Amino acid sequence: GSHMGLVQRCVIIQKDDNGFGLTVSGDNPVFVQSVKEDGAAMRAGVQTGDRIIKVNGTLVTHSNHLEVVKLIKSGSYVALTVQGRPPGS
Amino acid sequence: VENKVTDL
Repeated sequence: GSHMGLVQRCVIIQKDDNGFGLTVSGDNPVFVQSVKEDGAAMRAGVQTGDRIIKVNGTLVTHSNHLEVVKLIKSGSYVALTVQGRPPGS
Repeated sequence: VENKVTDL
């Protein structure tokens, strides 16, 4: 659509036999490292190298490391507000 | 180096 460069998007990840299967590092403007191509991570629409800003509404700019984990783990599926860039624009 | 990484 309109407005290109930097846009935010929410990804809904569900819990499976293998779990979420995704790697993420960093605080506040959290950044996703990699995701399981054959798992909830990829199935939910997550790509390698994303900028996760929020998780299930609860922003990642207050909750501690174990805190964010407990929040995400506290539930089968969860939505994550992340940001990326248009590849080849 | 980095004390804020989480893998799930």
